Amino acid sequence: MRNTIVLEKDWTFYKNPQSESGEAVTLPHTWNAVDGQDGGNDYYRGTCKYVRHFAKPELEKGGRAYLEFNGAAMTADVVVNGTKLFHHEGGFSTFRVDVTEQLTEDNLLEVYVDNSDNTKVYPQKADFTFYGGLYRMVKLVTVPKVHFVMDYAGGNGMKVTPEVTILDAAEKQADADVTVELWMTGEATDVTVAVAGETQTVPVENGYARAVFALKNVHLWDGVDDPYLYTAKAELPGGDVVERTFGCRSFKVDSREGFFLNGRSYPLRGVSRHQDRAGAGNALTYEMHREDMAIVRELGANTIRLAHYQHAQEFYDLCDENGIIVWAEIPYITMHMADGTENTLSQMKELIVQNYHHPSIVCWGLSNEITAASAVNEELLENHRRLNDLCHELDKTRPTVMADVFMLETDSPMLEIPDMNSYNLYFGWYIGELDQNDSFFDEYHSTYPDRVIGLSEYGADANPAYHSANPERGDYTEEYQCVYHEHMAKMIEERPYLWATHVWNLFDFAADGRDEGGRHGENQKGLVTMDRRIKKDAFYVYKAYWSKAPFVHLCGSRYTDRAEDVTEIKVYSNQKKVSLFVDGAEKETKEGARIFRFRVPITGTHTIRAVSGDCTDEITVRKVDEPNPDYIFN
Amino acid sequence: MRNTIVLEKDWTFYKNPQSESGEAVTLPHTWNAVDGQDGGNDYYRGTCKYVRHFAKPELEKGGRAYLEFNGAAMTADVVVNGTKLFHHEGGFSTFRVDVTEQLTEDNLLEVYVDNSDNTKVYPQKADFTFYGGLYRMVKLVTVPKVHFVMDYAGGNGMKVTPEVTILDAAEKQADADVTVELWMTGEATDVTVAVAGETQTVPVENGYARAVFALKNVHLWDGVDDPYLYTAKAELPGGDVVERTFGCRSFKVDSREGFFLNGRSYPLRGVSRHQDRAGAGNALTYEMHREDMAIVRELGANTIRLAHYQHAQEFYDLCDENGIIVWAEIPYITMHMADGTENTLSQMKELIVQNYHHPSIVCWGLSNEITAASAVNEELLENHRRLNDLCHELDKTRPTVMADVFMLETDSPMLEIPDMNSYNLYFGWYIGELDQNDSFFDEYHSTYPDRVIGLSEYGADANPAYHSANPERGDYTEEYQCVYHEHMAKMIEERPYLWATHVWNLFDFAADGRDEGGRHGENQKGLVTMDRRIKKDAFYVYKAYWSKAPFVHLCGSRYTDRAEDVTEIKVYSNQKKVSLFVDGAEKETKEGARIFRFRVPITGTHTIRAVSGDCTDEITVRKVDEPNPDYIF
Ligand SMILES: Cc1cc2nc3c(=O)[nH]c(=O)nc-3n(C[C@H](O)[C@H](O)[C@H](O)COP(=O)(O)O)c2cc1C
Ligand SMILES: Cc1cc2nc3c(=O)[nH]c(=O)nc-3n(C[C@H](O)[C@H](O)[C@H](O)COP(=O)(O)O)c2cc1C
Ligand SMILES: [Ca+2]
Ligand SMILES: [Ca+2]
Repeated sequence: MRNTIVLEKDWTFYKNPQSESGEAVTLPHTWNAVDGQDGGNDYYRGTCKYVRHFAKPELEKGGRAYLEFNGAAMTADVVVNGTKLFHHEGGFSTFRVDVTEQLTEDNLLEVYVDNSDNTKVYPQKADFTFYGGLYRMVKLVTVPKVHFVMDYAGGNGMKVTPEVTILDAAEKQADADVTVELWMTGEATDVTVAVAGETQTVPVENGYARAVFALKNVHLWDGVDDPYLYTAKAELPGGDVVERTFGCRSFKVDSREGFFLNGRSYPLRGVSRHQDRAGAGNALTYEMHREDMAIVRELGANTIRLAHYQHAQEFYDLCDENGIIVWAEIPYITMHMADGTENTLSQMKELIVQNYHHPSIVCWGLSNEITAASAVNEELLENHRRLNDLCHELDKTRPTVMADVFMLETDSPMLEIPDMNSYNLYFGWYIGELDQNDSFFDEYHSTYPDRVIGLSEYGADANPAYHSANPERGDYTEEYQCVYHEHMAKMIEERPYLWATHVWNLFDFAADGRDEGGRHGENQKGLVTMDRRIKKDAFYVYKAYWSKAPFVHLCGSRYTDRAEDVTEIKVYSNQKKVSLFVDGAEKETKEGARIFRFRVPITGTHTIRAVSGDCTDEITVRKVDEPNPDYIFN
Repeated sequence: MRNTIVLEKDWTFYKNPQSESGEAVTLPHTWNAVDGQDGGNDYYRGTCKYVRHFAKPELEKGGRAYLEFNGAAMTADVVVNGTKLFHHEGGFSTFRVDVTEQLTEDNLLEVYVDNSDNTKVYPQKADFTFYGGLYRMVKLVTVPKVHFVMDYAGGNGMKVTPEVTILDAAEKQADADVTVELWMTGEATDVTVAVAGETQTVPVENGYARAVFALKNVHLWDGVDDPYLYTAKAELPGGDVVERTFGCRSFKVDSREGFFLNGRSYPLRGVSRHQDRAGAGNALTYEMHREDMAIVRELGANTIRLAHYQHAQEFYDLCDENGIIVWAEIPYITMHMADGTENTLSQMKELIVQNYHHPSIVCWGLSNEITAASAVNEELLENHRRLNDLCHELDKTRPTVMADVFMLETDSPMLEIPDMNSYNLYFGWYIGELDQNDSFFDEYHSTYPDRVIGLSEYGADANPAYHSANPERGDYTEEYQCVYHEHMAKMIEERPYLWATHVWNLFDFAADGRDEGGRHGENQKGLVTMDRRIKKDAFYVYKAYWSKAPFVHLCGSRYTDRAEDVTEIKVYSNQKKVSLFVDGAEKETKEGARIFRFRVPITGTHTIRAVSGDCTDEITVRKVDEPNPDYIF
């Protein structure tokens, strides 16, 4: 009886809302896919208008019709048949609009979508393009007269809470009390709730129902090796149905020993991901989400920081289904603005209500680098206490965290507010030397041994066009990014008290204000390029640390022209032995772990082949008289 | 300094050793690839001759040259430059021949290979074709004067033993003492051993050396999710080098609770596999081994019973590398013969010596269905006790087992000999009803609760060309094989005390005496056809039980013409919900587990689409007036 149709086709988009003619578009859509990815700090920001018609949907007697917007960046006004019905501030979360009373036979839908600079809607100051438009789907949902609530913060009127007790960690034996709370409109009598083959019927009172299932020997959601998911289903006499997937897992974060999953140590070692891509902008299809996740899996990252905003349900689903552990946050970022305080609380409420069921999520992020351009005063601290309190009020099952900028003094009162802290560190890239990452954490953990500390950002830019036999910080070479991550990976491996670490970033991403490292409009800290077509050499150092799929990878497949008489051939591998062949003749076999380095005298054009068991790779190395200038940013 | 050359090309095969002209072949080779797969109980058995030349290889002063045979089925006689040098009985194990003193610049190699019927070399009575020939590679190996022994039972002079102590099962924390024992000739004074990035020099005394490595926090070999492997490497003065991969794992078998790995319950649920394939015979390439394992992995089986003989080193390696737990055995099968007793002990020694290092292997099988055609008497008992004692003498780290024919009474003295037992049961196919599987094991386990019991064979024949809406034991339909395996799967799930279960068989396989189920020369109990091209529908019942890779499978993709007005549509899947679409129209969503059954009215030609999440499958069904007679045996 609950029916959904996608309002995907037959839109007309008006860049100038006042123009007589527009352009045909299909959702998802953004108007900044080109001008937000090419540099110049000039992508178009303002109010634009989407228009489309839709026919009156079939409705039960006293049924309702809702428009569902899953992503309208950043501020949306919904006008139906010339009446304005909704105003939404928050470009990353679902909202819905009851349009029943305005329905005629043919309905005019005008959506004004705004991504302008203002002081009321985060984000406003950040290192990523603020793509405007209807970049996620718009839907028309019809419900019976008695229905699960549709207007509360983009939720679905269901709140499922699995509380897990580990009985035998090694056997994965656990019990679970699963609470299903529901909220309903209309004069309902009772509701039926189905969980794990059991069924209960409970009374509705004041639009609210509750059911607890005491499950024994539940099948744990246990990370990448067994991401088992359950389904909770609630159904009303009149026929309305809602459901959430959920997973059963316990976890804790020990300030000294790190993250624990289901009674066992489970160090979180992964990356971050922005929700855009070359060409498409943030108008991502499902296949694009899946491809991003398939690259996560090949990499073997077991956690993703989904900065800096609520991501698509499809991607959180993918994390659920793949056993990936997620850090989720709101775009409370860089510069505090007093007029945005309510927007921070509104986006946090929608984030938690709409994502509370995802077992992949283990923490709520309050803000990112918020003291990069804010004085630490009572106003700032208050905004953070209110967000912290809201997280704890809505969700007893996850801690709060925030990502701190490296200038924030470690004794600031800011750090005492959330349950955990992670620092964004760029020592050895933006500032100082690589060693300062190690010392920063040794000193924090020595001063504050009872605090949980992590590494929420770290990286260095690499343009796969640039190379050097003597990489150094700032040459933007593929080789220095390897040097940087080789050091960070060892530094992290030495420090099991880091609760989670996240490479910034898995992918290059659009930042229209950047014009650095030979590519206009892109942050090049990705381990993979923005079009997902090139995995940079530094991707494979992490694959060597993380992946269990045997591989060998020769670095320098783009460092072909080499002026030096003896060159380093570097192989990344999760095997323990590698054999190098030069022009078909075996030159040397080394044992080791992860990183294998060979000295090769070169005199002409050579075919270099690396072998370990059944795994092989091959590159060309070509001696030249003078360094190739195309490899040089200078 | 140790060098190996493959003698693969430029052979001449003489099916009649007395005939002046023959057939140029390349190894691997068998002369039975065609006539052992087509029925008639008539493939050629006898002695055949392989001839090749090879150049004298480069040898250090006092170095040695060995011909290495990895598989000569079944009896080989090796003659170099007219001198008879070696006689080997056993078609499934490596042996080596010192040819040093007969070398000249251009060397003649003649190998007589015999797969004849006799009372000396097992196997002689079994349900599989006894392919003859050099069906695995022949190599020329040269070593320095001081070298690890080459002539001890096809081993390489290294015996590596990890003793694992589990410190914390949930954390996978464990220590292991790794003992490396070495045998060598040439009177070197010491040897250097490398294990896990450590090295150690120990003395050589009377051709033997021993080094112990006390590893802490080893990376456990932990089954399919993490088959981590180490290397033991030894190096002599003068340059000779041998090595063995090994894994660190502890395991135990509980008669009530089943198999345990690295401190946790790890029920062994899987398949068997014969080392042959359509067209190639048993002359398999490396890629054929890899494809077989790729199919094991898709299926999700975590154990393989490698019946009925020693398999290729490459395939044992694949099991090591993929975390597959293995049952290994010798072809002491069906019919005891007094003059084959020494051959059972020779093959078992070679099996253990050559495969002791494989962490995948967890038990040694003494015999299969040996009482199918043997009286249980003191002589039969003694042969088994001697095999049992040899396993225990050579290997303190693995239990023995045997596969019992279903006629063998459960109080027989035979059952008291091995450490564990498994029965080959075909209730519901060969005899009796499906329920008798359940009660056979109930009654055994109730009577002997302290004994380890398992299921070493079970299955039903299925010809993918045959189909029926009302399958019956004996119609050979793809659909009855699913009915059979649906029952067996549920029976097995109810009985955690079954230490291991093994579907007979992963693949159809050649049995030249069989003329059954519309295919001559093949046993059709495979879950996959013999050419590896068609996975029968019962394959996907197990994949729904075992695989974690999401999938949806429609049965009946070969059951296309159906006479019924409302036909049954069965989907196998490891998902929780399956939606069926007919001609594009969504028609029904069912929740459930493993097996999803739909009822679909059919009037003409329809397209049936099954969906769950991103997983899709599709078949075509055509309503007909009369049953297609091709679907009927
Ligand atoms: C996932 C989730 C969904 C929720 N859905 C509803 C809902 O539909 N209706 C409701 O009244 N409360 C819902 N709640 C709970 C309220 O947010 C909670 O009681 C809160 O403290 C009420 O605050 P408010 O009434 O000011 O919005 C939900 C909570 C969670 C975690
Ligand atoms: C894997 C493995 C390899 C062995 N290799 C040799 C060897 O090369 N030389 C040797 O004298 N014994 C070797 N042994 C010797 C064992 O002591 C021997 O097989 C058994 O105890 C007695 O052997 P025997 O009766 O043939 O002397 C090996 C044992 C194993 C398990
Ligand atoms: Ca621009
Ligand atoms: Ca034949």
